[PDB]
This record gives sequence, structure tokens and C-alpha cells, in this order.
Amino acid sequence: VYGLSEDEGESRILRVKVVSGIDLAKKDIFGASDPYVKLSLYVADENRELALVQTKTIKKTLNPKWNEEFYFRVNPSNHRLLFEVFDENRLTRDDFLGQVDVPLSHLPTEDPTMERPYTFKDFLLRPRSHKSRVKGFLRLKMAYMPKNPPPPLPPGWEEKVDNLGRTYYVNHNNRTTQWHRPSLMDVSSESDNNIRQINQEAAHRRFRSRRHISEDLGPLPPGWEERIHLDGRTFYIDHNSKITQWEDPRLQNPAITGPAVPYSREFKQKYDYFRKKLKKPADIPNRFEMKLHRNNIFEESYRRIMSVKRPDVLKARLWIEFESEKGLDYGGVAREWFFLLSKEMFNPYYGLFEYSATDNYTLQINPNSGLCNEDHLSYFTFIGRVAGLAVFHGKLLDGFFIRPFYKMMLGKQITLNDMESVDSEYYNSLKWILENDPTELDLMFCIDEENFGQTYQVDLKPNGSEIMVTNENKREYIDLVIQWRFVNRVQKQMNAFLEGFTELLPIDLIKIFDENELELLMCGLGDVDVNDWRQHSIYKNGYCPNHPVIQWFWKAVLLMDAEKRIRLLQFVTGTSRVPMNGFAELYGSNGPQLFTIEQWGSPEKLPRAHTCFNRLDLPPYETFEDLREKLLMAVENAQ
Repeated sequence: VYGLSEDEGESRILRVKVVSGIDLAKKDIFGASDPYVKLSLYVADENRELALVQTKTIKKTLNPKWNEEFYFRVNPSNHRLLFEVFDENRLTRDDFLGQVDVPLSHLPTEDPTMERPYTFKDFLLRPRSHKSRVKGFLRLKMAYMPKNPPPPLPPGWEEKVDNLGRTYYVNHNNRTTQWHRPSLMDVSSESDNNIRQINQEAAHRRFRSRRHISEDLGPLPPGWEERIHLDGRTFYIDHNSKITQWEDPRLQNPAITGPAVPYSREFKQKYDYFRKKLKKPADIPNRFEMKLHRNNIFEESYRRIMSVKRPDVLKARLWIEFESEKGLDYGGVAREWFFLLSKEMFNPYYGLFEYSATDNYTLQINPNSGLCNEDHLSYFTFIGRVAGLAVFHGKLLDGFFIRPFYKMMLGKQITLNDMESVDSEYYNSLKWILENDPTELDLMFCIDEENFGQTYQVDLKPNGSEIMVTNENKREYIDLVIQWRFVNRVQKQMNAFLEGFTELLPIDLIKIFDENELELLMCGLGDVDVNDWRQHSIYKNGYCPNHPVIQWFWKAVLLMDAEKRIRLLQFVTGTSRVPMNGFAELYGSNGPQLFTIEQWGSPEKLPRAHTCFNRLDLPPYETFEDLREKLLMAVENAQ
């Protein structure tokens, strides 16, 4: 009844009713919006906010009908109202749907049940800034019962927006990409020398602190591996599925028997078999001399490597020399080159790669790489050679990618759950269609793409626009949307990348690993500190730092070795790296988000993790021996 009204002085009572929204603008496809109206009563001259309320959110409706009332005790000579229609379902894209500002000097006074019921008034929505697409009208009923510009960026800078809806600033002087808005003062006299150089050294120290995995009569069919346990009885284990057998699967399969030994996914033993399979092809010049300059580490390297006709030359020993450096190749130049070059290759400035929707560290192939760069297919082949060169020589790369990126190299099928790390907004809406009935959304097997402000209609399947999606065909709809959004739009780049990668390593030799272990092959194991990790965790749904289960969980993490802890870190946070400062700066889907442990489900169920919020759903296990048994399975099995 109060409705955040005012009192004292001298004023009148104004009743404002929000009726409905008409033809609200759409931002995401599927028409999935949760509009809500925020009402702010403020003072025009003072620009001071006095009252703020909001209306209940109406989910999945482009024309909602709130039909709610509020009251304010203010004078019509100094106060104004601002009704802003926002969205809830948006995670990365802006959720501003419109705004209307109304004065009070010209509002009629009429108490209810006195005169004829006045109709509903319509107000046109307006954008808050230039980068705000709004459309439609808001429905208001206001009465009085009582008788009684973008700031200029510094030169050499421009503001861009990626396909995920976020805004990042690009500098054309130092060729660097940053998220925070640049300051008016360039101060490019001390910042570069005393911050960039220090940060370069700080990043270089971390890069040297990551240890490689190996720092501790035909071929088998792809995915298989041969090992020798005790008693010397050689056995074969199929990493595809989880089966293992004594018999040789090299077309010597007249009978199927699988007693063997219990499955043991040993990452170290995978690499040892992998290393024994690489070969030096015939006669190669046992040297590879490159004279590179640090300022042009990317252009000079690209010309040299891509000028090699036969890739077999790359397999010889690397001999990298920089100008004015009279040193020796004691692993201090080959590894340095793979670090300096890694910054240029995996740089969103060039448009080849962009950051993911789950954090600001992982990288994904930019779908618009063809527009940004005319030679995108050429560079990705070059990246394939360099990435394939590091694995062959056992070096490390300073670049991490999303999980679906490693699936494509292994040639796996991308499912719905793989889009969680690509487009978070798409993943939530698509998963909603999978569970709930999409009948109310009135979706068709067609898509509407906007190019340069021009809306065009695209048919997912023939006669798509005349086919309605329902509870039966929804799974067909989900797969086509995945193909149209992610798989098909980065397939051309991935094939170009894989062509270069296979020029050094056969693709059948890399399918032994999975999408989690393959990341640690090219990047190397990190240094995860549990003491810092434990101090920066958040417990929800009744869990407390003194809870017996939480004590049992952290005791299990300590017992795990170096490899298992990183796999747990990949399982929850979605990546194998921690921020430079530490675990206090973990980033979620829509900003910073600390590691979270939540009580969920029943004791028999396995733990689940949501990479968007670094959240682990840990069921309340009765005993520590039971918790550790199932925690290891969830980390090792779930990928």
C-alpha cells in the first residue's frame, strides 16, 4: 500500500499503474526475454533519486502484462518519474530494453469509482544511449486520487563489440586489446617501460614455472594403447570407451574377451607411449636456423615457416637465434621463442581468436575472422604448424582454449552441453527448450539474421518457415541451431588449423588423449596451491567452512597428486590456469566469481559442476571414504 512513498512538507498522492508492454524489442533469438520495469522517482533539478521500486519479472514473453500499482507522495512541480524496462535472461549482452521519463505537472486527478474508467496510455520507449536498440510501447495509467554521448577516446583507439555482445577497446599503437576503458591521459612514457616490461617479466616467470608432463606388426587402431603390467603379460587398453583386453586388436579379433585389468587412465603413461611413436623421417638437415627480431617475431616467423615446402624439415632440431644475442641454445631460446610468438598468435587484436563466454582468459576461434583478416585461412595453417611443432619437440605454448576447441581436433561431436563455454546466453535458452515445452515460444525451423542493420530470414531445413517446432521435434531443432551458430561457422578455420597440425603429427596418434588431457599436452601442468584455493571459496545451501563434509572434501584434494588437482580445476572452472594474482580473481560468466561449493541432490548421485559460476554441486555424503571414492570418479569420468 505504501509503495515507497514520501511524507512531510506539502505534496499530493499520485497513483501509477503499469499495465503491460507492447511490442517489446528482441535482442536474442528464440524470443527469450524476462522484462521487468524499474520505477525511479527523482528530482529534475537536483538529479537526486528519491524512490526506487521494481515490478515482478514476467518470464518468456515479449508482450508481458504486469498490471501493478504504486503510490508516491510528491508535488507535481519538482519531481519526475523514470520507468526503465530491463531484461533478466541476458548474461553477456546488454539487458536494457527501454526507458521513459515523465513529468507530473500535467497529470489528471480522479479518484477511483468516481468517473468513467479512463483508457490505457501508451508511451514510446527510448534508448538510454546510442548503443541501445529499443522498440515498442509501455502502458501506463497515472492519476491523483486525493481531493486532499560517447566520451572521446585517446588517439589510436577504437571501441569494438564482439559477437558475444561485450565491448572491448582496441589500441592501434601497441597492438593490444583490453576490456577496461582507456584513460584520457595516455601517459605512454612510463606505463610501457615500467608496467608492460614488468608484466612481461612477471608473465615470463609464470611460463617458466609450468612443468611439462614428461618432467616427472602394424599400428594399433586409433584410441588404443599397449602397456605391460607385472609378470610381463602385455595387455591392450582401449581409451575409446573404457574396455581393455589381453588380445591384440590389430585385426586379430576372432573372439571378444575382456577380463584384463581394471582401467587406469594414467596421463604419464599415455605420453610415454605417444613419445615412442614419433619418428624422424629418412634424412633431414639436422639444423633449423631462424634469425628473428623481437619486434617482428610474428611476421618474420610466418614468412620463414610457411616458406618450407616439405614439413619434414621442421622435425629436425630447432636452432633459434635473436639479433645481438651471443648465447647458446640451452633450452633458453627455443622455449623463449614459443613464448614471445605465443603472445602474437593468440592475440585478439588480429581477429583470429576471441575470449570465451565463461571467463576472460580462455580463447576461442573468432567466427568473423574472415571479415577481420582476409588471410585467416593462411594464418590458421601457420598456427597449426607452430602448435604441432611444440608437441613434436616437447615444448610448451602460452595459450589456452575452450573445451569444444579440443573436441574438434579429436573430431568429436559437439553436443548441447559444449555450448556452455561458447555462448552462455545461447546455452541457457537452448537447454530450457530441451526440458520445458517450446510450444509457448511459437518458434519455427527458421532463423532471422541481421547484417548491417538488414534483417534476413534463413531456413534451417527446407520449408523451415512453415514447420513449427514442438515437444517432438525439439531435439532436431537443438542440433541444427548448434550447427548454424557454432560448428559450421568455425569449421572452415579449424580445417585450416588441422591441416597444418597434421603436417607434423598424424591425426590418429593424437586421439589417444581426450579433450581434457590434450590441453595439458600443449600447455603443461600448472602449480595449483590448495592453501590459497581453500581461503577463497564460497559455500552455499547450508555448507560452512566447519562442516564435516567440507573438511572431508579438502582432505581429499590434498591426497590427490598434481595431475588430479588440475583436472578438478578444469572440471569446475573450465580451464587449467589460474589468474596471475591468484584464486581471488576467478572470472565467471558475467564478472568475477569465486569458487563455490553447494549442497545439491542426493548421496547416491555424483557431483556436478557449472563452469559459468565456478560452482560445484557436492552431495552430502555420509562418510569420507564414500566421498573420495565418488569425487575421483566424477573428476576422471566426466569430461
